[PDB]
Amino acid sequence: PNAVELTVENAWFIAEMVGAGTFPWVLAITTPYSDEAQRSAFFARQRDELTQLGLLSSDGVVNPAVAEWIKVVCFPERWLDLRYVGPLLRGIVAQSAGIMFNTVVALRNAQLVTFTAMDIDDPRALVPVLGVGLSARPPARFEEFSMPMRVGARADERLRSGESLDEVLDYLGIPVSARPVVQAVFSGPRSYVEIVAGCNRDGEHTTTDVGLSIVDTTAGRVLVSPSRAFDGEWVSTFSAGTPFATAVAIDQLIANLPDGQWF
Ligand SMILES: [Pt+2]
Ligand SMILES: [Pt+2]
Ligand SMILES: [Pt+2]
Ligand SMILES: [Pt+2]
Ligand SMILES: [Pt+2]
Ligand SMILES: [Pt+2]
Ligand SMILES: [Pt+2]
Repeated sequence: PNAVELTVENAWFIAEMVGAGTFPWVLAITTPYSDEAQRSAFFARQRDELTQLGLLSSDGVVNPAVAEWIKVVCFPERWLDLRYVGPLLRGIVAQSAGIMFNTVVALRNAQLVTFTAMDIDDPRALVPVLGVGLSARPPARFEEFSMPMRVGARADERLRSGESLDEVLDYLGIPVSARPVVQAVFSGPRSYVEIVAGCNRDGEHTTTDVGLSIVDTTAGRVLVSPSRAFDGEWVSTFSAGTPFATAVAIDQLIANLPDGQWF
């Protein structure tokens, strides 16, 4: 009742019916067909499918709850873009303070898309949400450390030259006690999410340059938190993916925005 699963084509149709051109880019939900010819068949098929789903009334009215959820996602005031990688999983956490539950989560997995209305009041409530595309690993245990992008680039060069990961972890000086975790961060199997925060305050559509990554490895969950140093270069802190640390990192990420104070 607070959630609906749809086809991506179903979703596109309702977006069109509510007046929204398109969905947030992160979802990659583009026009289903090609011609003026495909458009007409698509529309016939979708009117029919939404009706058989009770989401479109005989009188042509979009279910008011699903309509609102799709509008929140399409016309968001504040959002987190979620890009999941692992062996197309894309999400967005959207809030549209005006119209709306105060959050709508959209999760697109291949040809389907779920929309879930939630009440989120603190960043800790987001940990199970962001975790949907990960693999439910417990937190990794290791001493937090940082790596610069230039240092990472030199490591990559060495690795490309055929140096062992072991030799490259020595070059970086990773303590032996931390290597099970660090060698897992840089090996499969793994799953991760790249998160960017956005807002539409001025009607101007700012996103964080920073993007936070959460990575589930064989040695547990790790949080990677980049920051841009004064000379521009990215520097990342790698830390244990506890729910607490994750919550703080999500707060921190959002803090970069003008909006500033989502909670
Ligand atoms: Pt037909
Ligand atoms: Pt079709
Ligand atoms: Pt409502
Ligand atoms: Pt892979
Ligand atoms: Pt990096
Ligand atoms: Pt070289
Ligand atoms: Pt760089």
